[PDB]
Amino acid sequence: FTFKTGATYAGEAGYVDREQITELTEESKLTLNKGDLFKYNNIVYKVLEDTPFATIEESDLELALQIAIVLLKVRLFSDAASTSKFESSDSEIADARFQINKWQ
Amino acid sequence: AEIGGDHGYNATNIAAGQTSGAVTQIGPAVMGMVRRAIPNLIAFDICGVQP
Repeated sequence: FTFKTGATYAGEAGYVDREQITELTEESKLTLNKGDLFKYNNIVYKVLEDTPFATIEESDLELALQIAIVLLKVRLFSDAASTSKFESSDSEIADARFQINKWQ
Repeated sequence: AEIGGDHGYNATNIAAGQTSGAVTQIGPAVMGMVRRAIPNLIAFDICGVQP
């Protein structure tokens, strides 16, 4: 559902872009640098300070990521697409899907 | 890019409204009821009555 996620698929985030973006894993959290995007729980983030998760001692990743946002190591990458993204005639434009189920 | 789908054509799905697509219809509308015809009497002229 849109309202549960907290992630934005239309913008500089995109959807097919979320393929080339590398999730947080215990191995990958070490290799992040300044400007590197990463998605966790399909919420893409952007790294403000290189080698984030250097001072963050939380082994649990969900909460470590959550205390990076407050320490401004990595921000949330919900961000609006610069206009040049949709004009290239190769454009991944976010899809909006619904489902209608009945409870009978 | 969203699919409307079809019922499986299984008479079980079509009556519940199950659909492979995005939408499950309320149900199978109604086209009306088909009763069975009331067969005819031969009346009673064939045999004397005398109520």
